[PDB]
Amino acid sequence: MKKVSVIMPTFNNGEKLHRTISSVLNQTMKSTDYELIIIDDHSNDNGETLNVIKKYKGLVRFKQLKKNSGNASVPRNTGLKMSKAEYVFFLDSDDLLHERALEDLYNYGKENNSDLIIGKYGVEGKVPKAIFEKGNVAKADIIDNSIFYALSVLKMFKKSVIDKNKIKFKTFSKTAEDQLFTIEFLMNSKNYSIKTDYEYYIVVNSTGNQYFATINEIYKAIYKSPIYKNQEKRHQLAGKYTTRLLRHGQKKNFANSKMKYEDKIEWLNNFSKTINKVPRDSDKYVTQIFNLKLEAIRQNDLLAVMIADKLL
Amino acid sequence: MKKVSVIMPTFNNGEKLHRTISSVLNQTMKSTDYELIIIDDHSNDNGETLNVIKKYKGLVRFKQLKKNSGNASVPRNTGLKMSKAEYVFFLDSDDLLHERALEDLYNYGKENNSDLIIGKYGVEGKGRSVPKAIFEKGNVAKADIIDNSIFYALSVLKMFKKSVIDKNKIKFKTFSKTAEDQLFTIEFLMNSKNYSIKTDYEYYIVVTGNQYFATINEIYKAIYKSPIYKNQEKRHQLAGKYTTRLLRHGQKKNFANSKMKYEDKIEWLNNFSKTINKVPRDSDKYVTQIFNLKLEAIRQNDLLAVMIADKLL
Amino acid sequence: MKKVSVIMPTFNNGEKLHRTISSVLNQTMKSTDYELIIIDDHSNDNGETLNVIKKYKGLVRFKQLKKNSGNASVPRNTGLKMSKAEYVFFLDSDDLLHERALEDLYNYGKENNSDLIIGKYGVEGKGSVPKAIFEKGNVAKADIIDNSIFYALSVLKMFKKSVIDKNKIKFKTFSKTAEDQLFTIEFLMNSKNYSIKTDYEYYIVVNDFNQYFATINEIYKAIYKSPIYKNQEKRHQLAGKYTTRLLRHGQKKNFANSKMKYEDKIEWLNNFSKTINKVPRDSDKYVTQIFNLKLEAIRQNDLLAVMIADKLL
Ligand SMILES: [Cl-]
Ligand SMILES: [Cl-]
Ligand SMILES: [Cl-]
Ligand SMILES: [Cl-]
Ligand SMILES: [Cl-]
Ligand SMILES: [Cl-]
Ligand SMILES: [Cl-]
Ligand SMILES: [Cl-]
Ligand SMILES: [Cl-]
Ligand SMILES: [Cl-]
Ligand SMILES: [Mg+2]
Ligand SMILES: [Mg+2]
Repeated sequence: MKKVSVIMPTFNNGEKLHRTISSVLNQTMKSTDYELIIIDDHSNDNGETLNVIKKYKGLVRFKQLKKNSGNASVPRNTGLKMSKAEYVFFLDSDDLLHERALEDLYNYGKENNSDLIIGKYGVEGKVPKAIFEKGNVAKADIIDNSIFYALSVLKMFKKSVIDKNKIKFKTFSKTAEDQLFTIEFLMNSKNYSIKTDYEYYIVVNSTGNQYFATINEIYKAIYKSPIYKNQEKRHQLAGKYTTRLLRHGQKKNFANSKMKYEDKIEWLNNFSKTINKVPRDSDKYVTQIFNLKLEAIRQNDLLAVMIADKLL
Repeated sequence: MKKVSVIMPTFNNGEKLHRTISSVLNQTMKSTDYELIIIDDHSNDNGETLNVIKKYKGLVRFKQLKKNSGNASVPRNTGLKMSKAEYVFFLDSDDLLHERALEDLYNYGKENNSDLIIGKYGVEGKGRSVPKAIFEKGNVAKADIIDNSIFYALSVLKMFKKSVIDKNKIKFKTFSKTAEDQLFTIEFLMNSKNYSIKTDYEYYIVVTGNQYFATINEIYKAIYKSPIYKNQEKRHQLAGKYTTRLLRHGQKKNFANSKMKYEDKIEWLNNFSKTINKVPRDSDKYVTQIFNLKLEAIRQNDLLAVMIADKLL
Repeated sequence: MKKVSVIMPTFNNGEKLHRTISSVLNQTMKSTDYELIIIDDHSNDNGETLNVIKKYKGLVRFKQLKKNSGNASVPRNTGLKMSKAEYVFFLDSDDLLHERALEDLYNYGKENNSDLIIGKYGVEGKGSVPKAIFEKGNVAKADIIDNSIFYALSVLKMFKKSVIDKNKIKFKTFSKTAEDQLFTIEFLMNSKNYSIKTDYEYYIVVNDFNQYFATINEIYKAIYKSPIYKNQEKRHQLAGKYTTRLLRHGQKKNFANSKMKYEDKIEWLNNFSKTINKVPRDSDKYVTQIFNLKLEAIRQNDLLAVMIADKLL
């Protein structure tokens, strides 16, 4: 059993993919203990991506899907089925791992019996920060360590948790599926760790029917948590997630935007129906400045949302 | 016939009463000219309150009700029936009278043929009078509800002419605990016209919404049926000035953005809205303009608009 | 065939009218090339306006309406029926022409094949005229949006008469205001060539001592049926730029927080709402962004939101 499967979907990456693959093959961890699983989502760049990948034959595992899925969910699920490692780590094909990433995160996880290890993110070009503000955290808390503000899957996940709970990337929506994966993982596991000694992971830079179906699933995951079983704790998590959704949600400022009227109505209708399945008991945990915006959304009142945004 | 009846309801006050009763017996007014009437609302403090009252036998009048009524209304109504004086003055069981209070207010009322005399007063602790506009112009022989800010001083710590109460059958209501005192003063004001304000001393020292809005509804009814203020536009002006006072000082005035449960907010606003919508809109132009949005939002029964109105205030 | 008919309605103008008539008779244009048509709206100032007009008999054409109509629309239409000239120019009886107005405007118009010629306005005494239309100097081929014509829609302009005749353009009596705006819009929507001349103050406005939305509706209808501006996106652009003009300078633009009676105010909003809701939402992208909330609030027919929108501007 390997310590870590790095799962990396590709699509039309081309020559830039050398630096990514190279960052993974040059880990401090012994290559006996990890594998890179590359799942190409049927690239169509006259062979250029597949040609880069072929230079690493024998050093990687590779699968190409027959038809392009059009998002990382199907390739990520494929990678999950192929991995038999203790932990998985999702890498986006533009990005880079620090040479110490797999070894440092695995070791910290092993030491602290971690279900999830989050490595500090860096950037190339012009990522969450609050989660990393306290340095290393051996046993982090969702609310105190701002985990709802860092829900990417660019993290080290314990595979047994995924297997036992049959956690998979959903395909019904094109967006927020990663967030849902991470939420379902958090709600079905206990021990999360945050590791900060280096920048371990370097990021290289709709009507809402699908998106709000996915948000609906996030709230469902919280309220059915077998880890957080207390109803008041579920209200608290749900309320803190609402706060995050209002601060950083997709199209958060739709109301006063240049969106067509009928689109704004359909968006808000979806947002309203979703939030009205969330108990009002969660509302007291939402930050006070958002009181009017949240109520506007509950009432499905576009003018009130517009006004709420003007006053924020 | 006595000049003044002081009417004081009691319930479970015990030894605290001593200070109050002493302050009433130590008046400059000749003791033959006034009476303290104590009405006990069936205290159940192991005889402590009634024991205190009985140590003043022969110096006060009293009666204990058979059942506890719940608020000051039925005891005060009972004091009203027992009084044959020319003026009544309501004093609560923890209040203090200045020694010159009855004489100074009575004499000023008598000089000015007053239906109502209002003395300057303050609150325990403060050592000074309340900062109300009503007392900021000094002695006023013939006051005006609007010019002398009387809607901001609707307590029943006033000296009221008894014939006004008897002829118009004015009684305290048991609709709600809150605002029963306001309603009585409003009914009295709408049935009289000679109001005096005396300010030489701190004359006394004081300590769903379905029922509350029922009381507010009776206030507007009192104004719009006034047999003194009969002109329709004057009624609109009085109603509008009362609306202003309600928005400035009413109960749970900032409920909309408060931590109250949503269901409670809706219930509260619905009662408020049903009540205000019985008030003619002709009154609204007399409300201070900063409240124009909040008032319309209440008439429209629109919680989001009240929330917004409050954020802009 | 005259070059120009000046059409001037009168009513109880009296002695003042000498100076206006004199300004028309004193033109650089040859006197035989133009005519002044005076239509008196049955003045009743004891023969005085008539007496002034009669002093110019033989130098003007004159018709007295047999009963007063109370507006400039019926006299102006009367004037149009009487004119057989190439161009007409409407003159208000308070106002004055520069001696070079008819010649300079007509010559510019001829040079540039103009349907409409607009000369710079001056103003006498406090009580202003549009400016933006005149801040690009002399414009041979002007554009409604780029030359701010929506901000200068009076009929104190030179209009080619064939355009009016073949399209049967007439002044309406829907409203007290904006009937001149509707006339100019209907003309603009039936013509392509407009000119602006700014070398002099050609026209001096002298400051001496009821279905508005029916009119606004007819303005949007004229845009959306224009045989000149046939492209649907262009119509949307014109409609949005007009909407912007309406929100910046319209009648009672701040009605929502005004002291208008509720019944009048709610009528105003509803008539505004139902008028704008006949205008495609495609036009709203051409409205200045600051008005986004106010415009949507009107479309939604929501008085509270319009009140709030005005408070935020
Ligand atoms: Cl949080
Ligand atoms: Cl976030
Ligand atoms: Cl993240
Ligand atoms: Cl638990
Ligand atoms: Cl989101
Ligand atoms: Cl007042
Ligand atoms: Cl008071
Ligand atoms: Cl109540
Ligand atoms: Cl244009
Ligand atoms: Cl103009
Ligand atoms: Mg609203
Ligand atoms: Mg001449």
